[PDB]
Amino acid sequence: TCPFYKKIPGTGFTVDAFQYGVVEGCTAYFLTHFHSDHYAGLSKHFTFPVYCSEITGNLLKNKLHVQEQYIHPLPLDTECIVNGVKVVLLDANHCPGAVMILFYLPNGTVILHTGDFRADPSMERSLLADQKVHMLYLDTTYCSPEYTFPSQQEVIRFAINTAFEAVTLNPHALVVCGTYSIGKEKVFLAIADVLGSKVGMSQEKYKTLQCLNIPEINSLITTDMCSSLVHLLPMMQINFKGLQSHLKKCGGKYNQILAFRPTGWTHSNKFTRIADVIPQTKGNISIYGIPYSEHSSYLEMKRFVQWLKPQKIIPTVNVGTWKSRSTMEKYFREWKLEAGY
Ligand code: NI
Repeated sequence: TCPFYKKIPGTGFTVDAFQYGVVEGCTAYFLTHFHSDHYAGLSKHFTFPVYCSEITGNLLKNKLHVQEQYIHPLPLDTECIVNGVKVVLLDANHCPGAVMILFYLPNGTVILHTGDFRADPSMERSLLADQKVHMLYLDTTYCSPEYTFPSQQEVIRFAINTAFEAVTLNPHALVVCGTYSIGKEKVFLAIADVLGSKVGMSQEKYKTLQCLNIPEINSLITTDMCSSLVHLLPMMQINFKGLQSHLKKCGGKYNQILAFRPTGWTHSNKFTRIADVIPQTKGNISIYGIPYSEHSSYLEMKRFVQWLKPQKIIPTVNVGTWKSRSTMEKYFREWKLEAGY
Protein backbone atom coordinates (compact mmCIF):
# COMPACT_ATOMS: atom_id res chain seq x y z
CA THR A 1 0.00 0.00 0.00
CA CYS A 2 1.00 3.58 -0.96
CA PRO A 3 2.31 5.73 1.92
CA PHE A 4 0.88 9.17 2.78
CA TYR A 5 3.89 11.27 1.81
CA LYS A 6 3.50 10.02 -1.84
CA LYS A 7 -0.05 11.32 -2.15
CA ILE A 8 -1.17 14.78 -3.25
CA PRO A 9 -4.31 15.79 -1.28
CA GLY A 10 -7.22 17.10 -3.26
CA THR A 11 -6.07 15.60 -6.57
CA GLY A 12 -6.04 12.29 -8.38
CA PHE A 13 -2.19 12.43 -8.25
CA THR A 14 0.71 10.39 -6.82
CA VAL A 15 4.47 11.01 -6.95
CA ASP A 16 7.08 8.21 -7.39
CA ALA A 17 4.50 5.48 -6.56
CA PHE A 18 4.81 2.60 -9.01
CA GLN A 19 5.52 -0.30 -6.59
CA TYR A 20 2.13 -0.58 -4.86
CA GLY A 21 0.00 -1.92 -7.77
CA VAL A 22 -3.06 0.13 -8.79
CA VAL A 23 -3.38 3.07 -6.34
CA GLU A 24 -7.03 3.72 -5.44
CA GLY A 25 -8.22 6.85 -7.20
CA CYS A 26 -5.02 7.75 -9.05
CA THR A 27 -5.75 9.26 -12.43
CA ALA A 28 -2.11 10.44 -13.09
CA TYR A 29 1.23 9.06 -11.82
CA PHE A 30 4.12 11.58 -11.64
CA LEU A 31 7.75 10.42 -11.95
CA THR A 32 10.35 12.97 -10.67
CA HIS A 33 13.49 11.19 -12.13
CA PHE A 34 14.89 7.91 -13.50
CA HIS A 35 16.47 6.44 -10.32
CA SER A 36 15.45 2.80 -9.45
CA ASP A 37 14.10 3.48 -5.92
CA HIS A 38 11.67 6.01 -7.52
CA TYR A 39 10.65 4.19 -10.70
CA ALA A 40 10.35 0.73 -8.85
CA GLY A 41 7.44 -1.01 -10.61
CA LEU A 42 7.23 0.50 -14.12
CA SER A 43 7.52 -1.91 -17.17
CA LYS A 44 6.07 -2.36 -20.71
CA HIS A 45 2.81 -3.64 -19.13
CA PHE A 46 2.02 -0.31 -17.41
CA THR A 47 -1.25 1.20 -18.71
CA PHE A 48 -1.82 4.43 -16.65
CA PRO A 49 -0.74 7.98 -17.67
CA VAL A 50 2.82 8.87 -16.54
CA TYR A 51 3.81 12.55 -16.27
CA CYS A 52 7.51 13.48 -16.35
CA SER A 53 10.30 15.46 -18.16
CA GLU A 54 11.29 14.78 -21.85
CA ILE A 55 14.51 13.08 -20.68
CA THR A 56 12.75 10.80 -18.16
CA GLY A 57 10.30 9.99 -21.01
CA ASN A 58 13.20 9.01 -23.37
CA LEU A 59 14.46 6.57 -20.67
CA LEU A 60 10.96 5.03 -19.93
CA LYS A 61 10.44 4.31 -23.63
CA ASN A 62 13.95 2.99 -24.53
CA LYS A 63 15.16 1.42 -21.27
CA LEU A 64 11.95 0.17 -19.60
CA HIS A 65 9.85 -0.21 -22.88
CA VAL A 66 6.86 1.65 -21.48
CA GLN A 67 4.46 2.25 -24.35
CA GLU A 68 4.43 5.60 -26.00
CA GLN A 69 0.68 6.18 -25.52
CA TYR A 70 1.12 6.29 -21.74
CA ILE A 71 4.18 8.69 -21.68
CA HIS A 72 3.27 12.35 -21.07
CA PRO A 73 6.40 14.59 -21.31
CA LEU A 74 6.05 18.24 -20.06
CA PRO A 75 8.41 21.17 -20.78
CA LEU A 76 10.10 22.91 -17.81
CA ASP A 77 9.26 26.38 -16.54
CA THR A 78 5.80 26.25 -18.15
CA GLU A 79 2.27 26.37 -16.61
CA CYS A 80 0.45 23.15 -17.81
CA ILE A 81 -3.07 21.86 -16.98
CA VAL A 82 -3.21 18.15 -16.05
CA ASN A 83 -6.69 16.61 -15.33
CA GLY A 84 -7.98 20.11 -14.47
CA VAL A 85 -5.08 21.13 -12.17
CA LYS A 86 -2.27 23.65 -12.92
CA VAL A 87 1.22 22.20 -12.54
CA VAL A 88 4.82 23.40 -13.21
CA LEU A 89 8.00 21.28 -13.59
CA LEU A 90 11.28 22.86 -12.37
CA ASP A 91 14.92 21.68 -12.74
CA ALA A 92 15.91 19.80 -9.53
CA ASN A 93 19.76 20.06 -10.04
CA HIS A 94 19.96 16.28 -9.37
CA CYS A 95 20.62 13.85 -12.37
CA PRO A 96 19.57 14.47 -16.02
CA GLY A 97 15.84 14.91 -16.45
CA ALA A 98 15.16 15.28 -12.67
CA VAL A 99 12.38 17.67 -11.63
CA MET A 100 10.56 19.35 -8.78
CA ILE A 101 6.78 19.66 -9.18
CA LEU A 102 4.63 22.74 -8.19
CA PHE A 103 0.91 21.81 -7.78
CA TYR A 104 -1.74 24.65 -7.70
CA LEU A 105 -4.65 22.92 -5.80
CA PRO A 106 -8.32 23.72 -6.71
CA ASN A 107 -8.85 25.12 -3.14
CA GLY A 108 -5.95 27.70 -3.31
CA THR A 109 -3.20 25.70 -1.53
CA VAL A 110 0.23 25.56 -3.26
CA ILE A 111 2.37 22.40 -2.84
CA LEU A 112 6.11 21.99 -3.88
CA HIS A 113 7.46 18.40 -4.15
CA THR A 114 11.26 18.58 -4.51
CA GLY A 115 11.84 15.00 -5.68
CA ASP A 116 15.53 14.42 -5.23
CA PHE A 117 17.40 17.84 -5.41
CA ARG A 118 20.58 19.80 -4.77
CA ALA A 119 19.36 23.17 -3.51
CA ASP A 120 20.98 26.17 -5.19
CA PRO A 121 20.55 30.04 -4.80
CA SER A 122 19.55 30.10 -8.51
CA MET A 123 16.22 28.46 -7.45
CA GLU A 124 15.35 31.67 -5.61
CA ARG A 125 14.94 33.22 -9.22
CA SER A 126 12.80 30.57 -10.79
CA LEU A 127 8.95 30.63 -10.86
CA LEU A 128 9.15 29.96 -7.07
CA ALA A 129 9.81 33.68 -6.41
CA ASP A 130 6.30 34.70 -7.38
CA GLN A 131 4.23 33.06 -4.60
CA LYS A 132 3.66 31.34 -1.38
CA VAL A 133 4.01 27.61 -0.70
CA HIS A 134 1.84 26.02 2.00
CA MET A 135 3.34 22.47 1.93
CA LEU A 136 6.92 21.36 1.04
CA TYR A 137 7.67 17.68 0.40
CA LEU A 138 11.41 17.80 1.04
CA ASP A 139 14.42 15.61 0.04
CA THR A 140 16.02 15.37 3.50
CA THR A 141 18.86 12.90 2.53
CA TYR A 142 21.53 15.01 4.33
CA CYS A 143 19.47 16.87 6.95
CA SER A 144 22.12 16.94 9.76
CA PRO A 145 24.96 19.45 10.25
CA GLU A 146 27.73 16.84 9.97
CA TYR A 147 26.89 16.42 6.31
CA THR A 148 29.39 18.75 4.57
CA PHE A 149 30.98 18.30 1.10
CA PRO A 150 32.49 20.64 -1.52
CA SER A 151 30.87 22.24 -4.58
CA GLN A 152 30.62 20.09 -7.69
CA GLN A 153 32.96 22.57 -9.46
CA GLU A 154 35.74 22.00 -6.80
CA VAL A 155 35.38 18.25 -7.08
CA ILE A 156 35.65 18.37 -10.90
CA ARG A 157 38.71 20.66 -10.66
CA PHE A 158 40.43 18.04 -8.48
CA ALA A 159 39.53 15.10 -10.78
CA ILE A 160 40.70 16.92 -14.03
CA ASN A 161 44.05 18.04 -12.47
CA THR A 162 44.68 14.55 -10.98
CA ALA A 163 43.97 12.77 -14.27
CA PHE A 164 45.92 15.29 -16.47
CA GLU A 165 48.98 15.07 -14.20
CA ALA A 166 49.08 11.26 -14.07
CA VAL A 167 48.66 10.65 -17.82
CA THR A 168 51.17 13.44 -18.69
CA LEU A 169 53.77 11.65 -16.45
CA ASN A 170 52.78 8.26 -17.93
CA PRO A 171 51.17 8.26 -21.44
CA HIS A 172 50.57 4.53 -20.94
CA ALA A 173 48.15 4.99 -17.97
CA LEU A 174 44.41 4.17 -18.42
CA VAL A 175 41.72 6.12 -16.60
CA VAL A 176 38.63 4.23 -15.31
CA CYS A 177 35.41 5.78 -13.84
CA GLY A 178 32.69 3.86 -11.92
CA THR A 179 28.95 4.22 -12.56
CA TYR A 180 25.68 2.48 -11.54
CA SER A 181 22.84 4.83 -12.46
CA ILE A 182 22.35 8.10 -14.37
CA GLY A 183 23.84 11.20 -12.82
CA LYS A 184 27.39 12.48 -12.16
CA GLU A 185 28.29 12.34 -15.87
CA LYS A 186 30.40 15.52 -15.58
CA VAL A 187 33.08 13.41 -13.76
CA PHE A 188 33.95 11.20 -16.76
CA LEU A 189 33.06 13.87 -19.40
CA ALA A 190 35.40 16.52 -17.91
CA ILE A 191 38.32 14.04 -17.47
CA ALA A 192 37.93 12.75 -21.11
CA ASP A 193 37.83 16.32 -22.42
CA VAL A 194 41.18 17.32 -20.75
CA LEU A 195 42.83 14.19 -22.12
CA GLY A 196 41.56 14.63 -25.73
CA SER A 197 39.68 11.29 -25.68
CA LYS A 198 36.18 9.94 -26.12
CA VAL A 199 34.71 7.96 -23.26
CA GLY A 200 34.50 4.19 -23.91
CA MET A 201 31.70 2.01 -22.46
CA SER A 202 29.33 -0.97 -22.91
CA GLN A 203 26.45 -1.01 -25.32
CA GLU A 204 23.94 -0.85 -22.45
CA LYS A 205 25.56 2.29 -20.95
CA TYR A 206 25.94 3.96 -24.38
CA LYS A 207 22.14 3.37 -24.90
CA THR A 208 21.36 5.09 -21.59
CA LEU A 209 23.56 8.17 -22.38
CA GLN A 210 21.98 8.54 -25.85
CA CYS A 211 18.57 9.24 -24.02
CA LEU A 212 19.93 12.32 -22.14
CA ASN A 213 19.85 15.26 -24.69
CA ILE A 214 23.53 16.07 -23.96
CA PRO A 215 24.71 18.49 -26.67
CA GLU A 216 27.24 17.02 -29.15
CA ILE A 217 27.12 13.63 -27.33
CA ASN A 218 28.14 11.74 -30.48
CA SER A 219 31.47 13.59 -30.33
CA LEU A 220 31.98 12.62 -26.64
CA ILE A 221 31.31 8.86 -26.22
CA THR A 222 31.82 5.48 -27.95
CA THR A 223 31.53 1.67 -27.71
CA ASP A 224 34.99 1.20 -29.25
CA MET A 225 37.02 0.58 -26.08
CA CYS A 226 40.34 0.26 -27.98
CA SER A 227 40.25 3.82 -29.28
CA SER A 228 39.57 5.42 -25.84
CA LEU A 229 41.78 6.01 -22.76
CA VAL A 230 38.87 6.86 -20.47
CA HIS A 231 36.69 3.77 -19.77
CA LEU A 232 33.48 3.38 -17.76
CA LEU A 233 32.81 0.34 -15.72
CA PRO A 234 30.07 -0.72 -13.32
CA MET A 235 30.74 0.60 -9.80
CA MET A 236 31.06 -2.91 -8.35
CA GLN A 237 34.12 -3.55 -10.48
CA ILE A 238 35.99 -0.50 -9.00
CA ASN A 239 38.34 -2.53 -6.71
CA PHE A 240 41.84 -4.04 -7.06
CA LYS A 241 40.51 -7.44 -8.36
CA GLY A 242 38.09 -5.97 -10.88
CA LEU A 243 40.57 -3.44 -12.21
CA GLN A 244 43.46 -6.01 -12.60
CA SER A 245 41.06 -8.14 -14.51
CA HIS A 246 40.11 -5.21 -16.77
CA LEU A 247 43.86 -4.30 -17.42
CA LYS A 248 44.49 -7.83 -18.75
CA LYS A 249 41.74 -7.32 -21.38
CA CYS A 250 43.44 -4.25 -22.83
CA GLY A 251 46.12 -6.27 -24.66
CA GLY A 252 49.31 -4.67 -23.26
CA LYS A 253 48.23 -1.18 -24.31
CA TYR A 254 48.45 0.08 -20.71
CA ASN A 255 50.71 -0.49 -17.65
CA GLN A 256 48.86 1.56 -15.00
CA ILE A 257 45.23 2.34 -13.96
CA LEU A 258 44.00 5.43 -12.26
CA ALA A 259 40.31 5.00 -11.17
CA PHE A 260 37.62 7.23 -9.72
CA ARG A 261 34.69 6.19 -7.46
CA PRO A 262 32.21 8.96 -7.14
CA THR A 263 30.36 8.48 -3.87
CA GLY A 264 28.01 10.62 -1.85
CA TRP A 265 29.16 11.83 1.54
CA THR A 266 31.54 9.53 3.48
CA HIS A 267 32.94 10.20 7.08
CA SER A 268 36.43 11.12 5.67
CA ASN A 269 34.59 14.46 4.81
CA LYS A 270 34.66 15.18 8.60
CA PHE A 271 38.48 15.47 8.59
CA THR A 272 39.97 15.94 5.07
CA ARG A 273 39.78 18.89 2.59
CA ILE A 274 39.21 17.97 -1.07
CA ALA A 275 42.75 19.23 -1.89
CA ASP A 276 44.22 16.81 0.71
CA VAL A 277 42.51 13.66 -0.72
CA ILE A 278 44.66 10.58 -1.35
CA PRO A 279 44.08 7.27 -3.11
CA GLN A 280 44.18 3.61 -2.12
CA THR A 281 47.06 1.99 -4.03
CA LYS A 282 48.18 -1.57 -4.92
CA GLY A 283 51.01 -1.93 -7.41
CA ASN A 284 50.21 -0.12 -10.68
CA ILE A 285 46.51 0.53 -9.54
CA SER A 286 45.27 3.60 -7.63
CA ILE A 287 41.62 4.36 -6.66
CA TYR A 288 40.30 7.79 -5.61
CA GLY A 289 36.98 8.10 -3.77
CA ILE A 290 35.61 11.54 -4.63
CA PRO A 291 32.60 13.23 -2.85
CA TYR A 292 30.52 14.33 -5.82
CA SER A 293 26.98 14.87 -4.42
CA GLU A 294 23.71 15.38 -6.32
CA HIS A 295 21.81 16.04 -3.01
CA SER A 296 21.76 19.23 -0.92
CA SER A 297 24.30 19.70 1.88
CA TYR A 298 22.82 20.62 5.27
CA LEU A 299 23.72 24.33 4.72
CA GLU A 300 22.26 24.40 1.12
CA MET A 301 18.99 22.83 2.38
CA LYS A 302 18.69 25.18 5.35
CA ARG A 303 19.22 28.20 3.07
CA PHE A 304 16.54 27.08 0.60
CA VAL A 305 13.91 26.32 3.25
CA GLN A 306 14.58 29.65 5.17
CA TRP A 307 14.08 31.47 1.87
CA LEU A 308 10.87 29.60 0.80
CA LYS A 309 9.27 29.84 4.31
CA PRO A 310 6.80 26.99 3.88
CA GLN A 311 3.96 26.66 6.37
CA LYS A 312 4.46 22.89 6.75
CA ILE A 313 7.36 20.46 5.84
CA ILE A 314 6.88 16.74 5.03
CA PRO A 315 10.24 14.84 4.72
CA THR A 316 10.52 12.18 2.01
CA VAL A 317 13.97 10.64 3.08
CA ASN A 318 15.00 9.07 6.42
CA VAL A 319 11.39 8.64 7.50
CA GLY A 320 11.68 5.05 8.85
CA THR A 321 12.97 5.68 12.45
CA TRP A 322 11.66 7.66 15.38
CA LYS A 323 15.10 9.11 16.06
CA SER A 324 15.46 10.34 12.41
CA ARG A 325 11.99 11.92 12.37
CA SER A 326 12.56 13.65 15.75
CA THR A 327 15.99 14.96 14.66
CA MET A 328 14.58 16.44 11.41
CA GLU A 329 11.60 18.13 13.23
CA LYS A 330 14.05 19.80 15.63
CA TYR A 331 16.05 21.34 12.81
CA PHE A 332 12.89 22.59 10.99
CA ARG A 333 11.92 24.36 14.27
CA GLU A 334 15.32 25.99 14.76
CA TRP A 335 15.25 27.17 11.15
CA LYS A 336 11.78 28.64 11.62
CA LEU A 337 12.62 30.48 14.91
CA GLU A 338 15.88 31.82 13.51
CA ALA A 339 14.30 33.33 10.38
CA GLY A 340 10.96 34.36 12.03
CA TYR A 341 8.33 32.72 9.79
NI1 NI B 1 17.80 10.17 -6.99
